[PDB]
Amino acid sequence: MQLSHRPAETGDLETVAGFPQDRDELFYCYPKAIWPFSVAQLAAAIAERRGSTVAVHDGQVLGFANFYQWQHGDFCALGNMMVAPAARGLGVARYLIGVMENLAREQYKARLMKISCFNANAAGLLLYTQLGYQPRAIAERHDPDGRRVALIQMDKPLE
Ligand SMILES: CC(=O)OCC1=C(C(=O)O)N2C(=O)[C@@H](N)[C@H]2SC1
Repeated sequence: MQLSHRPAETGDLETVAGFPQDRDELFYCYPKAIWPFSVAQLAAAIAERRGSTVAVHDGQVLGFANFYQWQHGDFCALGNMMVAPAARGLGVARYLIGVMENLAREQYKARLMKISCFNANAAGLLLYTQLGYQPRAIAERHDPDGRRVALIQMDKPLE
């Protein structure tokens, strides 16, 4: 796994928009989106967010993330964490999160990174835990079927 990163480009949209494999996955990484995902929805997120970044290995875009909140000197909140299905479990998210932590520190002088994870996303909860994030609160949300879900709000200090 020889990973690199760069800002997301328009030519990456179709690939990245293909990452969420079902309604549940889309909900976990972009709860405001509507299934099916599309390049227009991805581009709209990019435009209203900051720091949209891809991870690349062996000439393939395998991961994407951005910030949905950014507060200089304070914190950033990581969003839209998406990984290519073939590349899941291989360290892409772990890699990209480290890149995004550096970017929060360097660009925003953030002291903290926030990550919110829906309860059903065990893989996410476990990975963020491995990376040092701690749970702080649980908020009530609703899924696309109007069912109640628990949004676990986590954070991690950045020096
Ligand atoms: C790390 C990730 O993929 O988080 C996905 C997410 C987003 C996201 O759209 O990026 N959020 C918001 O927007 C907030 N409601 C939180 S709810 C969780």
